[PDB]
Amino acid sequence: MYTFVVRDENSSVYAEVSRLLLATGQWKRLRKDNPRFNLMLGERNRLPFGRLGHEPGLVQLVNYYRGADKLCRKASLVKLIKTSPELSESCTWFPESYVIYPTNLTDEREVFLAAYNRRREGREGNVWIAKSSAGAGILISSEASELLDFIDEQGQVHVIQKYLEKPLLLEPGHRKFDIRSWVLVDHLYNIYLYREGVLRTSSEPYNSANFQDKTCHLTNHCIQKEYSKNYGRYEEGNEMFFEEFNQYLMDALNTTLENSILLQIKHIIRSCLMCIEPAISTKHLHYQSFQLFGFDFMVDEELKVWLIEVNGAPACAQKLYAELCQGIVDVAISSVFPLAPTSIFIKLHHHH
Amino acid sequence: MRECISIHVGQAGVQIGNACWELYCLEHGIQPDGQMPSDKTIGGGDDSFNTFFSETGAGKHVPRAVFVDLEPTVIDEVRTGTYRQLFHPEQLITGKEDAANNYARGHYTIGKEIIDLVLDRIRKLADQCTGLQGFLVFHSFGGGTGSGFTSLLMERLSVDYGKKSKLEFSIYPAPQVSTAVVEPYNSILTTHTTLEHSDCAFMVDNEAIYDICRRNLDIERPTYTNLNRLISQIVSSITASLRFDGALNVDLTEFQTNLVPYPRIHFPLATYAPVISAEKAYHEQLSVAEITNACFEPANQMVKCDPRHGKYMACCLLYRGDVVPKDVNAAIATIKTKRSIQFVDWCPTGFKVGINYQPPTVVPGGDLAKVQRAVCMLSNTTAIAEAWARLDHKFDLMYAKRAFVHWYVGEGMEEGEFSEAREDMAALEKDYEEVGVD
Amino acid sequence: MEVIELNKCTSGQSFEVILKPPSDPSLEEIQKKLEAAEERRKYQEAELLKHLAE
Amino acid sequence: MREIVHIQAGQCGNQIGAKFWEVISDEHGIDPTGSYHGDSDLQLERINVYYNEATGNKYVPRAILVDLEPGTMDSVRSGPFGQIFRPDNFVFGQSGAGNNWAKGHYTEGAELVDSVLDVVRKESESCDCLQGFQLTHSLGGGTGSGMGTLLISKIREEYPDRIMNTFSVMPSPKVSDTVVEPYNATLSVHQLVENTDETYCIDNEALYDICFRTLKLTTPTYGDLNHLVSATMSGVTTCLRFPGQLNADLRKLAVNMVPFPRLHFFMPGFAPLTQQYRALTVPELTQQMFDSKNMMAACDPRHGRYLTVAAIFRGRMSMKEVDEQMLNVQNKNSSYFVEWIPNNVKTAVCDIPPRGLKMSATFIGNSTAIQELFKRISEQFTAMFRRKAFLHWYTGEGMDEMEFTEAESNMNDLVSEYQQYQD
Ligand SMILES: Nc1nc2c(ncn2[C@@H]2O[C@H](COP(=O)(O)OP(=O)(O)OP(=O)(O)O)[C@@H](O)[C@H]2O)c(=O)[nH]1
Ligand SMILES: Nc1ncnc2c1ncn2[C@@H]1O[C@H](COP(=O)(O)OP(=O)(O)CP(=O)(O)O)[C@@H](O)[C@H]1O
Ligand SMILES: Nc1nc2c(ncn2[C@@H]2O[C@H](COP(=O)(O)OP(=O)(O)O)[C@@H](O)[C@H]2O)c(=O)[nH]1
Ligand SMILES: CN[C@@H](C)c1ccc(F)cc1
Ligand SMILES: [Ca+2]
Ligand SMILES: [Ca+2]
Ligand SMILES: [Ca+2]
Ligand SMILES: [Mg+2]
Ligand SMILES: [Mg+2]
Ligand SMILES: [Mg+2]
Repeated sequence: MYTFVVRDENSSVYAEVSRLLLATGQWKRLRKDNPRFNLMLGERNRLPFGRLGHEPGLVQLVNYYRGADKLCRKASLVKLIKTSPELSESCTWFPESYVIYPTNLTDEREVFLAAYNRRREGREGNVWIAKSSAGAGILISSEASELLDFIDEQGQVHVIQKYLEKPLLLEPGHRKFDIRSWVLVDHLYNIYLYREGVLRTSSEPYNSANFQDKTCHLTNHCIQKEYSKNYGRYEEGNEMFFEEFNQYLMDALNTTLENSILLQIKHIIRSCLMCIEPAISTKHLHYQSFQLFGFDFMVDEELKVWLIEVNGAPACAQKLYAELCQGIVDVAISSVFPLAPTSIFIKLHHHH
Repeated sequence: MRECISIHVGQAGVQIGNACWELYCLEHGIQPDGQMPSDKTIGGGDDSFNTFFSETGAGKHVPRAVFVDLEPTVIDEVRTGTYRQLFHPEQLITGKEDAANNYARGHYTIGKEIIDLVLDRIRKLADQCTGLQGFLVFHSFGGGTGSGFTSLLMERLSVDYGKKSKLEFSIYPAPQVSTAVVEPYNSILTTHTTLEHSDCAFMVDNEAIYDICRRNLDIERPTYTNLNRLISQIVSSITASLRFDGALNVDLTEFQTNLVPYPRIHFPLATYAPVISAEKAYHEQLSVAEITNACFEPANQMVKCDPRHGKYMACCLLYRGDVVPKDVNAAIATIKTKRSIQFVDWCPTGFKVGINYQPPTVVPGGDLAKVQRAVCMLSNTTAIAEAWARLDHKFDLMYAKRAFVHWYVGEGMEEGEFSEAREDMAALEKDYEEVGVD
Repeated sequence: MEVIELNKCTSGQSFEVILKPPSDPSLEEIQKKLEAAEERRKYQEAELLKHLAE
Repeated sequence: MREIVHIQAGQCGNQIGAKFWEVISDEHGIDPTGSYHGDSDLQLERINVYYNEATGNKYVPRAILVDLEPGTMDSVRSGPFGQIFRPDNFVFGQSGAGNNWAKGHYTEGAELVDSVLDVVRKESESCDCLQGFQLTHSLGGGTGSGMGTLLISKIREEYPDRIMNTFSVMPSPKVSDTVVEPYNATLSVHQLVENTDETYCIDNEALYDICFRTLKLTTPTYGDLNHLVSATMSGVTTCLRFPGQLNADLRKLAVNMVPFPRLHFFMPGFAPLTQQYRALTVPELTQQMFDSKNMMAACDPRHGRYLTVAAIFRGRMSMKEVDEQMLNVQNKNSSYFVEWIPNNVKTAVCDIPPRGLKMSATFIGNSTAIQELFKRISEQFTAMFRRKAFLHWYTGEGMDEMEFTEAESNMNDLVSEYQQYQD
């Protein structure tokens, strides 16, 4: 009989994993402060990693990798890419980004303006976007003056990166979108890509001559269901799944989702996770970690894929909670605590 | 030459001290009767080993050590053991009943009645020194004597030897080899009152020593003898510079200078390698790079923690055996390109390296295999704060209910000393976070 | 990757490698604490005896 | 040299005490004449804890036999090991105590207590460093209950900083001599709450059920019950009588078992309790030892929570496999261990098993379920006291009803104190 504790009541993913674990009749849930657990569904913030692996006779496992925030923070991700030789500053699948601290607080202000002035002089498209992790708070502008002044009005670190002016637009609708991929890394640092993704589409026609209205530029499910008037028109909940998206790419572009987009996504996922593996691996640690990641990608009209951000505590698509949450138990929990297919994941092999 | 006086308090300190001086003798060629043939200066001399051994006219080499325990059964082992001849009776101090795992009982009730005696015996040793450096104090956190009486001894030592350094070797409590539930209480009480009196403390978590013995030595259920022989190898590595000719950590002050930029943050992390089982058919000898790389594996740290998520303030590499600087620098270069080694910005990113050509000595019939080279890394990481958090958390669980507090109040301690000590640890945890986190 | 202060002797050598540059209570007071605790023990035992006498 | 002075008072106290010395004398190789005929140095290593050494290498138990009637102590002196006790250590009267707490505590007992303390003083004066005392007695009678608790009070007055430890047999209507047992037990429990550091609660009902249901004894006797107490007393004192680290000293045991001064009443358990030649595996020892049917307080542990647990395993066995099974019981039932006392389960191993057993395990639990025992007593007490039934036996000895009302309140407070920590 295995034991687990829950320390994030707001996690829809692990609320289901906890619901599944109990259904097996071989897992018991303890009070969130009981230290004699085999598995911890930990809190998002300030997870007490230093208290794990010190219980005699208990192999303990946790659903977060200590240090993975380096990848899941807007500013951290930029710093990680620019400073890591494995990714280099010339990394071709990440938009040109800069870390900008508000003047009321290193900082890449002058470096950003230099590249900005270059684009302005060369007649090139000079539209940038400013954002931060402390947002629900985004601004898209072609003037550097507006981007910098908007950050000073705030009090947290921000990131200015190039806005993809030439996105791939689905038809009919002429509408933007992003691709969410769920990636599960187990205690052995195997990288499993959930075979099911989601396109979070914008129900509004893309408009490049008006960044003031951010409903056709931001593909967030919350923004589309609140400020968009065509929500649910083309696909249910502004969510197109891989089957429909692949069929579209075949009818429209005479290509496949695997060939045109998926190879780049798998390559990006591998690069990011292999880069921080020496820093967060629990191979020789007194406890073990696994974690579910939410990768967000943009696709341009050239079928080139761009990494937007990585989410460390992602939610899932309603239709895919059962399959994925089961998969989490199969490869992440039961692999360490076995119970008394055709996998739903895609193992991204690599060199440890 | 400057002398060092070792003080062993409580069962853990005394039995660890027994293992160290055993090793010290084998290292310096001193027989159990105190005779040292290689010492061509009979009855005197200011050699490096004289920092730990005095000499009699009859050629005996006597440790500059004091053994203190509120109960006599452990020290009676020394009096009748193999090295009974090394020490004279004045060096072994024992009471009739112990502190019962109660800090207040060791510090106040019993300590008050024996403190002056211990200082008198230490004064006798100090009078044999022409230039005393300071003291090395071995003890446990969890014992009532190790915790309670040590803190009282540290306070008085600071009064009677203000200008002398004091280093600690402290045994952090581990439930796998502990039967006292109140050890978190004692650990925090003794850290609070000792903090301002110790210049450098090497914590050894029994949980780490225990797992190293099961994992590397294939001891299914390690004993105190197994744990203590491994511990004295590390202690030997740390004190070898005081007992042998060299230029690194040649006096007690150099430990603080090299490892403790901030006084309160004086708890270096110790890492040792290689630990090889003697029962092995025969082991492939590890290289300088391999044993150095092993210094950044949690599995061989004296305290289980993750230095990858802290910041280093200092780092010493202490090699023993077949090691030339060339191979050291090569290994270090490789380890930087692969390991997560972040230093605080106000400190240089470097390593002080010490090499002693005499490979580690192993007690005949012990559990450790003779290796051609070994290394002990002393690094000051904020990651060792994890150990304070674990300990402070256990303190909070029991103290929220005032569990067992009546035992301490009954010995004359005020309840406020509990919270006073706890708040000091909270400040210690905050200091580590300010230094290591962004 | 610089080496400095190389010291060599017959029993070993020591040096320093830099990879990157940077960027009490008096005796009296102890007796009071000890005696205060002893006084509290005495007061507690006296109350126990007073309770037993009743 | 950490000596313990043993005292046995009353009929139950002396009969159980007798068997105790018979059992441990065997384990230490002491024959009925006090001559050592063992074969292991482990036997004599800590022999002085319970034995004095006389001329001719004779080992004399450090025991004081007390009673207000001579009968039971003549049986001891005529019993198997009767000759091994110091003749001067038999202190007895002729009046008896009539199963009356007041007689043992205030009238008959008071006349005899001074001569008992003279012997206590004599034994203590010869101790290199006296640990403390252990008293065996019942709470349902008059001498062991009334005079026993009077002795503790007067012993505490003369040795306030020593450890007082008792093995206390609790009455049950299923194994009852007189209807006033609830009165005597409630009066004693209040004394114990105040003046003992550790009390092993031994419920005659649990002993009966174990003899009837588990041991399949058709008609259990007091002798059968005492065999279980002997075995239990030998188990719980193993840490004191042989080399060890966990609770190897009375005060150290108290420090690790008693988180609150008044909650010092322990539930003991033993295993095996038996196909009698079959080997017993370490898992079986652990499962049984924690099984309620193997405990001697007649309290279901699953009705409360363990504050602290002390386990002792005797015999040649896998200490690795011992840690595994103990860690398996805690990790498989952590809902019955308070989470605010980390690592409150301590395990000790001893290589010498009891006579006629390859291995055994003794259990010592400070559980809040023990409140069930004091609730039973309190209920029986109130059923009679609300009608003042049988009170005249006590008021005739100088007692007032107020003293009963206060004993009642004190035990109901104790029950409430257990309840708050159970939640
Ligand atoms: N590594 C190691 N730890 C020990 C040894 N002896 C005791 N300990 C640890 O020390 C703690 C108990 O403290 P002790 O040193 O035994 O107690 P004490 O200092 O003698 O003080 P008293 O309470 O008077 O007995 C436990 O955590 C033990 O695990 C030893 O020889 N080696
Ligand atoms: N450089 C860029 N070019 C074009 N569009 C961008 C962009 N950066 C962000 N976006 C748009 O912003 C939306 C979400 O932005 P971002 O992911 O940074 O905020 P967020 O983290 O609060 C949403 P989530 O965490 O769910 O991915 C995406 O749908 C994308 O269309
Ligand atoms: N287990 C056990 N219980 C006993 C024995 N003798 C008496 N009792 C119990 O003790 C209580 C009677 O106390 P007793 O010792 O006879 O009275 P005392 O001699 O005045 O102290 C009753 O509850 C009996 O059930 C015995 O030999 N063994
Ligand atoms: C209380 N009556 C006596 C005969 C008795 C003794 C022990 C027992 F288990 C049952 C009964
Ligand atoms: Ca000499
Ligand atoms: Ca000082
Ligand atoms: Ca009379
Ligand atoms: Mg986000
Ligand atoms: Mg001790
Ligand atoms: Mg009777």
